[PDB]
Amino acid sequence: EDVVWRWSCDNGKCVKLKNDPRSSEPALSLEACKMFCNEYGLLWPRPTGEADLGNFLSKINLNSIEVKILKKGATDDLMEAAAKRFKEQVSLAIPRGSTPKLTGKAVDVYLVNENPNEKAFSLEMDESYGLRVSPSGADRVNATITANSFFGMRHGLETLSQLFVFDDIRDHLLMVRDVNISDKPVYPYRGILLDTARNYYSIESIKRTIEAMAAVKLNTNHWHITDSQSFPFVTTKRPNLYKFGALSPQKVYTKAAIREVVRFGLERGVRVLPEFDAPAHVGEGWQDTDLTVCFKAEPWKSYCVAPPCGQLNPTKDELYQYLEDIYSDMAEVFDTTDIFHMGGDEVSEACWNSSDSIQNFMMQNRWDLDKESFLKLWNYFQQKAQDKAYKAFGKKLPLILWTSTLTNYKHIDDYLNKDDYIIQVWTTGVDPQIKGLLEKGYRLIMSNYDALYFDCGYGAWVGAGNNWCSPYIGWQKVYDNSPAVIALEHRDQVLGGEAALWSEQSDTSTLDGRLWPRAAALAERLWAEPATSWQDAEYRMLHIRERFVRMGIQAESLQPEWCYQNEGYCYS
Ligand SMILES: CC(=O)N[C@@H]1[C@@H](O)[C@H](O[C@@H]2O[C@H](CO)[C@@H](O[C@@H]3O[C@H](CO)[C@@H](O[C@@H]4O[C@H](CO)[C@@H](O)[C@H](O)[C@H]4[N+](C)(C)C)[C@H](O)[C@H]3NC(C)=O)[C@H](O)[C@H]2NC(C)=O)[C@@H](CO)O[C@H]1O
Repeated sequence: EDVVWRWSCDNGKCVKLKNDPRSSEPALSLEACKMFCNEYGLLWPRPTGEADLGNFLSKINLNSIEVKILKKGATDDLMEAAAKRFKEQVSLAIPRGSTPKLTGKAVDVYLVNENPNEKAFSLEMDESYGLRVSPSGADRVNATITANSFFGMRHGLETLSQLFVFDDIRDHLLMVRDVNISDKPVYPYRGILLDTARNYYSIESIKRTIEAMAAVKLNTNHWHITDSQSFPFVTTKRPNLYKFGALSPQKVYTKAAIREVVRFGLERGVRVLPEFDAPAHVGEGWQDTDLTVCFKAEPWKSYCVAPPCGQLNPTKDELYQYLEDIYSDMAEVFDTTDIFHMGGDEVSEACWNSSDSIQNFMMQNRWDLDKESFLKLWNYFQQKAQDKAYKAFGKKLPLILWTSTLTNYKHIDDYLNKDDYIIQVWTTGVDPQIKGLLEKGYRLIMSNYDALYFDCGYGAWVGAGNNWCSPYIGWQKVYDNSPAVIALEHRDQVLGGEAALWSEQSDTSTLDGRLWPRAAALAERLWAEPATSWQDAEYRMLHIRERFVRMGIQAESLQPEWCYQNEGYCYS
């Protein structure tokens, strides 16, 4: 049949009413009402600058959308790719199975890239843009996007595509008539950590993830590509690592596959940031190299915090030749990244202390078998690993490490320095380590586990009950979690945040639901740092969820669709 209802805006809420035949008032479709009833309409994330949507919509012909690139340059193929993708994205306003009438105005999109040669990812990159929409002559629409760089330009394309609504009452494709928007992200680093080691993720699912990221302007895919459970990274120089380390020969990331993902990311403003986690979290792949200790050590509880146990042996020099080669193979294929993540998850002192080679080596350096000495061994490892990373990437570049006993702000400056090392924070936001680190000059990526661990909440994967960081974290908690509140006056030292999906209990099948649409909550927090809380973003969050589903993403359902159709009636 055809849609029976209509919606009217009353005190910021779209309320459902019978579409009565005896009325001289034009009925509004659901999302047409939402576009002007909501403070920010259907936009996600909301702009940080001018956000003026005017009062009207204009009927648009889907086949009359043309894109013109005004300043040609070295980003030509990227801009042409993003332009070609524009039509497909506008089509996302239209629900599947619904066909818009081909009538209405023509749409001219004018892309102005002020520095058309700039293709590099950096923390200082300019992601700002400006968007104006306006009637041009009679039969057409002028959409002008102006940005300092390609990245701002394609963010602008994303926002513009969000200014289309499908009227399912009339079968009309509509677009906001008069728009003035200026926008720039609050934080340079907006990411998702994907663990592809604890379980395998098809590369299509990784690309699909990147798509969903670009839709909400997340700019960083942190690819945690190895751990103790597997080595899917294809290293041409050390091929036995992946041959013995992969879950199967099918479950692997080839050079061609990684290049595809990296390029796919670049086109969508997503930096693909590789991690090689060391000296802990190593395991499969290293068999018979004699370069590890404690692999599969039983009882595991006595050695590491989760099975299988395994750690690199810093005392073997051949190790750094392995490391150099791995980093080199990574540097070749992940060639858009300006940053390298070197892990540094808690090293087990028990693990290192159960080896003869290691104790002998520490005897000779006069170091003892106490704590500070194993901290010295770790530092020795990190200094050498770091040198090899610098060589592999052909330059010094920023390195990321997790908070750990090594990164304790009290002694951190013995080991690292704040110019070369960025610290990813997985503690709580109320943890004293954060203020210590900030006071000592260090930069942070907030992945605090009480608000940002997307794996929390499910059944236990060892024993019974629930998993370690339960309860499950709803989008509300991830929205209200503010790095500005956490870092206070030192907030410029916060580079941004990252949603972490650890994969002990997640893979190809579960990934859409794990990330979406909670990552969108993080996306807006990082993009706009709103002083407003989640309830103010609720309605738009429900819409963005629907947009994800339309994109083919299997996003988690937040609320009954009834709530979405009847704003204000679901509350607590
Ligand atoms: C086994 C047992 O009976 N333990 C009880 C507990 O009541 C309690 O100790 C708990 O033991 C668990 C297993 O040793 C600990 O779980 C582990 O926690 C770490 C984080 O500290 C997890 O690793 C991190 O998190 C992600 C996954 O979210 C993981 O993928 C990353 O590699 C890692 N890093 C982010 C740090 C890089 C780890 O996966 C998890 N392991 C599990 C669940 O097997 C748990 O932390 C610990 N709980 C507490 C509250 O300390 C202990 C309390 O006295 O008593 C033990 O008898």
